[PDB]
Amino acid sequence: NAAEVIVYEHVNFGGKSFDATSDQPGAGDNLNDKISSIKVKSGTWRFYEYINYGGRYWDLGPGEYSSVESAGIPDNSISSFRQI
Ligand SMILES: [Ca+2]
Ligand SMILES: [Ca+2]
Repeated sequence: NAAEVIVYEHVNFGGKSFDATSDQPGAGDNLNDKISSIKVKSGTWRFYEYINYGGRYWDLGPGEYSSVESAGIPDNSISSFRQI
């Protein structure tokens, strides 16, 4: 049940995706300023608008977000995220 989150390039879980089980100070593999949908498999994750956990943040618990905006997150703006 280790914390896990999958981020996607396009809404509705499309495009490039990255399965994270550890903290990402750069938002993963080439997904900086591109994340549009997210799937929190387990744990609670915090998403930051700037790399290295900078700027405003949003905390998302287990569940699926076909559009990051449904989570109050601006589209194509996540730059880093970590478990909390
Ligand atoms: Ca996008
Ligand atoms: Ca950003």
